[PDB]
Amino acid sequence: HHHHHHMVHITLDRNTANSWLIISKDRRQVRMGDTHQNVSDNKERFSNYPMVLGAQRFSSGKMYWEVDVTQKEAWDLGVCRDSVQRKGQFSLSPENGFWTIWLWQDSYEAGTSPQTTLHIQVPPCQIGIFVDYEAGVVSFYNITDHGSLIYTFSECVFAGPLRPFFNVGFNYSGGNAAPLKLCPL
Ligand SMILES: Cc1cccc(C(=O)NCC(=O)O)c1
Repeated sequence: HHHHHHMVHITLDRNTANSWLIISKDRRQVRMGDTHQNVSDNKERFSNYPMVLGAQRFSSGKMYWEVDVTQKEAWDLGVCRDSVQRKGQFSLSPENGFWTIWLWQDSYEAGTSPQTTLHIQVPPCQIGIFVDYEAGVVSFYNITDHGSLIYTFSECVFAGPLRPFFNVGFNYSGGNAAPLKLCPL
């Protein structure tokens, strides 16, 4: 792909984070803490899952960023509407305002309803995410495998401003403590 020149500097929005997340001083890394991180509750925080949003809101144009997922066993990545549900249980789907892929139990899947199996021969250590607002496209790229395409959502009905979306996943296994990191331009 040739999307690198649409690179945007994403930072994480602390106020949206699940109360167990630890976001770095530079707001570029996030991992699961082993306890509540001593913050007040608010209506923005994701309550049920270890999720956080980017601070940036996109309503036009082409945007590209990269995320490091080295040594994680589970995570979700993509974009979502600014008005997605924060509290309680929900599935990641375009009907609920999410355009995402994930790793879970040694398989990669796109967050369609129902979910779609991905075909990845080289497990990625870094993921590239491309959004074309006007075209209604969200695409995912395998940076470890020379930028190969992972998945394209097309005919997207965003129906609102978009925010970068992250889930570091639970760490029940003791093998999923590693952070998500926003990679430099
Ligand atoms: C305290 C702790 C435990 C496990 C992992 C980390 C972490 O930041 N990952 C390593 C890295 O910086 O690449 C921190």
